[PDB]
Amino acid sequence: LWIVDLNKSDLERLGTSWSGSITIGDKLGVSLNQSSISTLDGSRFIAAVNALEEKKQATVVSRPVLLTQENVPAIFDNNRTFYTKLIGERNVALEHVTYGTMIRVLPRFSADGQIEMSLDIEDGNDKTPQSDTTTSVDALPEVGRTLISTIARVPHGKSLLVGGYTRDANTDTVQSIPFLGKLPLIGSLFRYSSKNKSNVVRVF
Amino acid sequence: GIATAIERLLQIKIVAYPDTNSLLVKGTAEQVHFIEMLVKALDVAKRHVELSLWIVDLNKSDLERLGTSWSGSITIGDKLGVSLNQSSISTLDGSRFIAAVNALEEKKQATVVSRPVLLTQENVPAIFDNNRTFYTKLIGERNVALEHVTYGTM
Amino acid sequence: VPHGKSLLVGGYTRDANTDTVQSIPFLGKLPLIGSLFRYSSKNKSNVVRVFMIEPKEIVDPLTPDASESVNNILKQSGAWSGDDKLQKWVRVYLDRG
Amino acid sequence: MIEPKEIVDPLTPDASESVNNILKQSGAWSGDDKLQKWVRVYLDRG
Amino acid sequence: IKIVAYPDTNSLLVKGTAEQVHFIEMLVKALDVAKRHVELS
Amino acid sequence: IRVLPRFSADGQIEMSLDIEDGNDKTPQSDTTTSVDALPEVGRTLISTIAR
Amino acid sequence: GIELGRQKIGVMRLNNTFVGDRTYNLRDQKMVIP
Repeated sequence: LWIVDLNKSDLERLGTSWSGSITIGDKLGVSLNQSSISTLDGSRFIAAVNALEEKKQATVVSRPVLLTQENVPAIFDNNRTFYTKLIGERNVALEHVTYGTMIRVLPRFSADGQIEMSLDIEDGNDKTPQSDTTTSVDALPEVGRTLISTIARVPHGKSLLVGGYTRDANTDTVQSIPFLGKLPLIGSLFRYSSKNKSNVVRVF
Repeated sequence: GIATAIERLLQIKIVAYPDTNSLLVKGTAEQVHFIEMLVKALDVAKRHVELSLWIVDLNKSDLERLGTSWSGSITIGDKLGVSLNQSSISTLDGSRFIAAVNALEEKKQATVVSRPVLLTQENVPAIFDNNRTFYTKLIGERNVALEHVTYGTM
Repeated sequence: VPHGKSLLVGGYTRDANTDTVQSIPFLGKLPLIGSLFRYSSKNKSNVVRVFMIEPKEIVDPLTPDASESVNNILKQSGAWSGDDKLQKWVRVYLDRG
Repeated sequence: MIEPKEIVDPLTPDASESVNNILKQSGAWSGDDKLQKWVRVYLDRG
Repeated sequence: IKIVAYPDTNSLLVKGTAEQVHFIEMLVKALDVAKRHVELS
Repeated sequence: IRVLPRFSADGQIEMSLDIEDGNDKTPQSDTTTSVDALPEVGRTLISTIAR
Repeated sequence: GIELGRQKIGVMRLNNTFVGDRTYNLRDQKMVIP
């Protein structure tokens, strides 16, 4: 089984963002771009500045190999198991989450020497949230799984594409201050833009 | 499968034998021959079908905000006070007037194209499921359990 | 669906636009002053989502063979390590049998 | 409001043609990637 | 008459006398017709 | 949308129609009711038949 | 003809109505029309 996973991305962020507040003469105050005046009243104006270019590339190739015989169901399972306690007051127990690479297959030769296979394929992994949060501690190991269930006939020594998934995406934003953003060599301090392109290819 | 289908139809004794991908038919010579022909009629080759799903999602937006908003309050001479545009006087009595000012133009564009691909055969139900699962605890006092939410492309 | 053709199964579109105007009854009308009292907003959006199906009959084996294409990928991407003096003692059993 | 009609013809132009036009104009297209094309070719041309 | 479905080949298995089978055959032919598509907006 | 289409003698199309248009109505976001599981739901339901 | 001896089967397509029951909900309850 050949599993190929390619990733490509391109992130661009450049510009500023203005918001905040000010108390003036203890008689009135000003809020900029819906700042949270309840606390901003005693604060100041913030000029956020972003400036980052990011390129990223990744490739992964995985290859499970399994030997069996004609008409003999064979199982290959490379996995991990997460355990957790359910100690309640009456009922108590342990439970778990299992995920990984799994292949169930039933091979069979045909009249022409062709090989038909019943195929069940799982490609599971551990998706995670921001590691800086408490959700990285609490039993929340988000699991990602790709499941395929089909039947295919393949010529001896040849191969077929069972399935896959691709994704292409692109987005962009522009923000600015209605009049200041148009100033010759000044507006750059008020304008903001971003770009985010990505490409994903997965096949079995 | 075919073993079940034929069994139900006739009910001749027929027993499946997976090890050699074959059927065991017991009966008279004529009965066996009869079933033999039936099997030959059904035992035919299948073609393959490739399925492609195109999912296209386009987004466009345009936001413009410009101007001010006045509200708040003031204590005057410790004898009376003024509230502007229904301010929350219970606390605003000891505060001031606020001039909110908005000034933002925003343009946004996005596109996403997703393409699931699945290979199967004639009359064979095929499944493709790319998903994620969220787990949570339900540890009560009597009954305890884990539950989850699964979603994705199927 | 006809062989090699496609159909639109379904979809969803949405178009929307809204706007507001707020002002101070008399101050908002002042020549170069009312701008400090007036307020306006605009919000336009457009959304398009569709699902299309395309099917075809497969009769030939994948060409070129999967293992050939994979090798090209690994080498160009720099992940290939088939020449490793150690790992090759095992990898040979998979790559050539 | 409800509007219904009978469908007899296949989608014209074919979905894959229109998608390519979208990806290219939107800048998302990457069919010329020197790496990914080794796989994408199996989907785009078989 | 005994009739059993056989999904694998999208077909029916009809067991009976020659006349009974023929009878059912015709019934099937009468019902097995093509459908048009409807788009709803 | 749940629908069952059917052609008539004159080429007319009759449809059994079930339609739901639901959305999320909200209270003042400055209150605690914006946190507690109170997502007020608005729904428009239509169930009829038309040619 | 769809005939077998003294018996036969007639196929009758309805043109101005629907074969089957109509089901709908009234908030908390389900109604069925035969």
